[PDB]
Amino acid sequence: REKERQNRLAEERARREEEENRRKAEDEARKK
Repeated sequence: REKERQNRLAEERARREEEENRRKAEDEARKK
């Protein structure tokens, strides 16, 4: 159960991270 929880939280973190990455990408694109 602990590993399930930790992995779920970890994928949530990674998904938020890729959200911010594509976000900064589209920001730079607007700068272009």
